[PDB]
Amino acid sequence: QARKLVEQLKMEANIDRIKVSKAAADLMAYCEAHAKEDPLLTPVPASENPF
Amino acid sequence: CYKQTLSLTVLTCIVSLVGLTGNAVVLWLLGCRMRRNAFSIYILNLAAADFLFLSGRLIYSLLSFISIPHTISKILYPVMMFSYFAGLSFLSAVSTERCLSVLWPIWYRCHRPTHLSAVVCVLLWALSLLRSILEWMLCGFLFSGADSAWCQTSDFITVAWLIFLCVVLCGSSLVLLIRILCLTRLYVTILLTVLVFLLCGLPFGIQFFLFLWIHVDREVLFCHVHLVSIFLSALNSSANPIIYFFV
Amino acid sequence: GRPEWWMDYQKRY
Amino acid sequence: VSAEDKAAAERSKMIDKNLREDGEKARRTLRLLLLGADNSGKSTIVKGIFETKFQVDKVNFHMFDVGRRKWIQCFNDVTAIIFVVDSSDYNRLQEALNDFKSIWNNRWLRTISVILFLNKQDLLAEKVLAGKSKIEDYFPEFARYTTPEDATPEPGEDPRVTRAKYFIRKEFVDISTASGDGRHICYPHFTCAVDTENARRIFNDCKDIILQMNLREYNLV
Amino acid sequence: ELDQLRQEAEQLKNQIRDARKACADATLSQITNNIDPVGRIQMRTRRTLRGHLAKIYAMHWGTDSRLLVSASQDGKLIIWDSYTTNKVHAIPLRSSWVMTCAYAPSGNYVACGGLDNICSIYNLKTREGNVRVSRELAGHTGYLSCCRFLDDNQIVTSSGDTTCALWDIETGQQTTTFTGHTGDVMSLSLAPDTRLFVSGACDASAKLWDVREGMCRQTFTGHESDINAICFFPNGNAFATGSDDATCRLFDLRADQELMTYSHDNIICGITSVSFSKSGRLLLAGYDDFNCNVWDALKADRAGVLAGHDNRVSCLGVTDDGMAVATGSWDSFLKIWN
Amino acid sequence: VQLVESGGGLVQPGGSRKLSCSASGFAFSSFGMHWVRQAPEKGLEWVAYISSGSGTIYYADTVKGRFTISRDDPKNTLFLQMTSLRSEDTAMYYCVRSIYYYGSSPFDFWGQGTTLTVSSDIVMTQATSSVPVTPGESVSISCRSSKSLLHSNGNTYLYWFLQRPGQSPQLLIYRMSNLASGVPDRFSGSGSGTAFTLTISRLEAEDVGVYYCMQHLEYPLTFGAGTKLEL
Ligand SMILES: CCOc1ccccc1NC(=O)c1ccccc1NS(=O)(=O)C1CC1
Repeated sequence: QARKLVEQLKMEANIDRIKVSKAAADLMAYCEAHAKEDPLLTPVPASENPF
Repeated sequence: CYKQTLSLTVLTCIVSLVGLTGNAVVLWLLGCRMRRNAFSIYILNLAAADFLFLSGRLIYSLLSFISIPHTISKILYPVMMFSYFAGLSFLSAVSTERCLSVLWPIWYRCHRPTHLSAVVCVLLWALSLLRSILEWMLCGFLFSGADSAWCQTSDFITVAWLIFLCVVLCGSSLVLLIRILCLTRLYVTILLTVLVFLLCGLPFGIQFFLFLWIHVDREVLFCHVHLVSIFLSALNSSANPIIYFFV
Repeated sequence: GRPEWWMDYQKRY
Repeated sequence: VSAEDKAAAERSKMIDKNLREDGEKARRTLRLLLLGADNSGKSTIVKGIFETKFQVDKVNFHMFDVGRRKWIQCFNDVTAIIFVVDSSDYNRLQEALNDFKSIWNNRWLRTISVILFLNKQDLLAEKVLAGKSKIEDYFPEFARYTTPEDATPEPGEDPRVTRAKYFIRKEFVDISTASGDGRHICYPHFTCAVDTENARRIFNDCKDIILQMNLREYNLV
Repeated sequence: ELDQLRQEAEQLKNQIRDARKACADATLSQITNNIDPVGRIQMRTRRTLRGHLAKIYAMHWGTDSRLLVSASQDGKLIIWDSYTTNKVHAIPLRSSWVMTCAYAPSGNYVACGGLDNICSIYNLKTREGNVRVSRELAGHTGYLSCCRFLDDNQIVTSSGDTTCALWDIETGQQTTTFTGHTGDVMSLSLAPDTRLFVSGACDASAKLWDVREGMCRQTFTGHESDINAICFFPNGNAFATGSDDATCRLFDLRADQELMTYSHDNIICGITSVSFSKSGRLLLAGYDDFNCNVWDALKADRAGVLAGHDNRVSCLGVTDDGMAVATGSWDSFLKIWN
Repeated sequence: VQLVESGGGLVQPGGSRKLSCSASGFAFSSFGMHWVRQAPEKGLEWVAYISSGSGTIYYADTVKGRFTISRDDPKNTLFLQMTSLRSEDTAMYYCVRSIYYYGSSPFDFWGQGTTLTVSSDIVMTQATSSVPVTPGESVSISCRSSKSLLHSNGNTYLYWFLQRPGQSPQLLIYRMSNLASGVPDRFSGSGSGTAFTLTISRLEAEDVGVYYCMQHLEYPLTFGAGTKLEL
C-alpha cells in the first residue's frame, strides 16, 4: 500500500552522487568540444545551408 | 478667392500626409497577416485605393504652392479618379457583406465561398478601370471633334454610378438596423460610416460631374464647393483606416 | 462643343 | 528542377487539392462539446470520445463527450459547450456551480459560449411541491429571494416551482455575468428528460453565437 | 501502521535532501562565469509549410533531417519535404483529436495518438502505394500525450492515466508499465543510448526511468506547476524541462538535482515545447505568448527570439545535424528557421 | 500488384488499335503510368507517360501526334490509342507504374506485355554487348551517357533493370545507388556523371539476362542497348 513509497524512496536514496561542480564542467566540456559542429550557434556559410 | 485657395491647399497637404502614413501601416499590417478574413480583404483593397488617391492629392497640393508645369494635371487625373471610384465601391461592398453577415449568419460563416471578397474586389477594380476608359474615349482626345453630347452621356453614367453606390451603402446599413432592432457600438459605427461617406465621400464626384454641365457661378462653384469637396474627400480617405481598421 | 464657361480644372484631358 | 521533382511538385499539388476539398466539408459542420457530471442525464439530450451527429434546419451539428484540467485545451475552437446540470439533486448543485465556474473562467475557453441545460425540471417540481427537501438548508440566500415581477413567463405551473426554478438559474447566470467581459455568453434552458426541442434550442443558440462572431468581425460589437 | 510508515517517508525525504545538499558544492552559474557569451542569435524563417486547416499540436523530425511529420486537429498527418516544401504524404486519421506524433528512426513508420487513448502505427513505405494502419495500441485508460520509437518494433507512450508504457508493436501488448506519477504525464524524452528516458507529469515532477529493468531510478522536483515539455541534453547526462510557471530548468542526472533556471520577469506565460541544439549550448523553448526564445544553456541569458507566429507555439524540434529548427503553432503553420 | 494488358494482333499499316492495361492490387490513381515497348529482337524504347490525375502527358517524337495515352482512374485501366500504324510500331508493349515523391522508387512494377504486329537527346551507351560470366564470380556492367546525370540536387538519375528470358523487366537500382525492394544485397551500383557501373558479386543462376540502364534526368526517357549475361 504505502510500503511501495518507502521502498521506492529507499532505492532512490542509495545512489552515488558526483558534485555539482564536476557535473557543470562535463556540460561545459561537451559544449566546447562540439561548438564547431552545430550551425545554429555559429552560422554555416550561405553555400552550406540547404534552406 | 486667393485667401481661401492657399488655406485649403495647405490643409490638404496635412490631411494627405496623415492619411498616407495611416494607409501605409494598414497595407503593411494587413499584407503580413496569414489569415486575412473576408473583412480584411476589402480593407486591404480600400487602403490601396486610398493610397493612390491621397498621393494624387499630395502631389498636386505641393506643386500648387509652387507654380510647376501643367503636364502633371493631365496625367495625374485618370489615376486620382480611378482610385477615388475604387474606394467608394469598396465602402459599399463592406456595408453589403456587413448586412449579409447579420441577415444570414450561418450562410456567411459556413457556406459563403472562401474567395468571394477577392473576386468581388478584382471586379470592382475592373469596373473602375472600364469607367475611366469610357470617360477617356467619349471625353478626351478621340471623340474630340465629334460632339460634346458624347462627353455629357459619360458624365451622366458617373452620376448614376455614384448614386447607385450610395443606395447600396444606405440600403445595406438600413436593413442591418431593422434586423437588429427586430447595441451601442453598432448604432455608433453604422451612422459614423454612413455620414463620413455621405458628407465626405460623395460631395466630390457629384459636384464635379454634375456641375460640369450646369453653369452655376465662377465664384460659388469653385472657391466654396470645389476646394471644400477636395478637402472633404481627402479627409474621408484619411479616416477610413481609423474607422475601419484601428478600432 | 466644349462649353465656354469651363475653368482650368474642368478641361481634364 | 529535375524530371521527377516536377512530378513530386505535381503530386504535392494534388495533396493540396484534397486538403482544401476536405476543409470545405469541415466548415459546414458545427462542433460542440458535451459536458456535465454523472447523473445529469447528459446522454439523453437530443432524443475517450463518443462522437454524435445530428442536424437541424439543414445545418450539421457534431457533438463530443469525453469519458478535464488539461485536455480541455483541444476544444478551444468549438462553436459552443453544452453544460448539463441536475437541477433536482440539491446536495451537488454546489459542485455543478464550481464545475461551471472552472469552465467559464478557463484560460482557453475565454471566447467559447456555454449552452446551459437544467435537466430534471420534472423532478425539481416534485421536490418543491412535496416540501420534504428545501433549498434553504443548502443555500441560505433562498429565503430572501423573490421571483422578479417582470419575469413572469411561467406557463401553467405552480408559483412555488417558478421561484426555485428561477433561483437555480440565477446561481449560474451570476457566475457568467461576473467575469465574461461580453466576449462570450451563457444561454440557459430548462429540460426534463424527454423534451424533444433540444435540437432547436442548440440551433437557435448557435445561430446567436455565429451572429456575435460575425458582428465582431466587422467591429460592430 | 499507516502512520508509522508515513513518518518513514519523510525521514528518507530529508535523507535524500541531505545527500543533494552535500553534493551541491558550487553552481553552474559560478563555473560558467568566465566563458564567452554567444551574443545575439538572429534566425530567419527559411520555410513556411502550408496546408494544415487547423491548429498543429505536434511535429517530429526524421533522422535524415529533411523529412518531418506534423499532426493537426483537422485529422491528418502530413509528411513534408522541408527542402522543397513538397508534401510527401497526407494520412487521414480515425480520430481528429490528435495530441502527438512520432517518426521512426528508420523512416518506415510514423505514430500518432490523442484523446482516443490509442497509439496508431502507420506503415509509410509498403506496396499498394498508400499508407495503412500497421497497428493500434490500446491499453491506456487516459489520453495519449507523447510517444517515441526506440526501434521499429518498440515504442514508448505516455498518457493522462499517470502511467507510461513500453509496447512490442508486433504483438501489440505492453511489455512494461511504468508507474509512479500522481498526475497526467505530459511529455517524455528518450536518451541517446535509448536505455533510459525521462518523464514529465502534472504533479510538477520529472522521473528518470529504466527501459530494461522497468523501474524509476530518480525523481526530480523543482517545478511548481505542470511540466509540459522535457528533453535530454545531447550528452545524455542532463535534461531540461518547461512548465506552466514560465520557467525552464536544467537537471543533472549524476548530481541528482537542478543546475540552472531559465526565467525572466517579462515572461509570464507557460512553456509548450523545449529542445536543445547539437552542441547543447542553445536551449529553445516555445511559449504561449506566440513566440520562441533561444537561451544560452550555460548562462541563463536570452540569446534571441523566434517571433514569427500568429498563435500559440505548440511544438518545436531541431534537426539531428543541427541545421534547422522547426516550429508549429495553433495558427496552422510550420516554419523552418536557420 | 498486377498490371495485365490486352490488345495485340495483326494490324495493317495505316490501321488503328487500342491497347488497354488493367491494374489490380494497388492504389492505381496515385501512380503515373508509362508505355515502354521493345522491338522483337531490339532493345527497350519509351513511348508515352501520363501523370496521376492525368495532368501531364509526354510522348516520344516517333509516336507524337498519332498516339494518344489515356486512363480511367475509377475503372482502374490505362489506355493507348494507335492511329496511322507503321511497320516500326511492332513490339512487345509494356505498362509500367511510377510514383514520384521524395525517396520513392519509380519504375518499380512492370506488367506482362502484349504484342502488336503491324505488317537534343541523351544518348547513353552500353559498350559491352555480351558477357559470359561463370557463376560465383564478380561481374561489372558499365554504361556511359552523353551528358551528366548528376543534378544540382545531388540526385544522379540512373536506373538499372534486368530482363530474364521470357520475362518482363524488373528494377534493380534506382538513382544509381539504391537497391530496389526484394533484390539481393549482392547488387551494387556506383559511378559519377557519364560513367556508371553495376556490380553483381557472387553471381548465381536466375541472375542472367539483359541489363539496361535508363536515364530519368529529362524526357524522352532513354534506355541502353543492353549488356546481356550468358552462362
Ligand atoms: C483645381 C484645384 O485643385 C486642387 C486644389 C487644392 C488641392 C488639390 C486640388 N486638386 C487635386 O487634388 C487634383 C489632383 C490630381 C489631379 C487633379 C486635381 N485637381 S482637381 O481639382 O481635383 C480636379 C480633377 C478633379
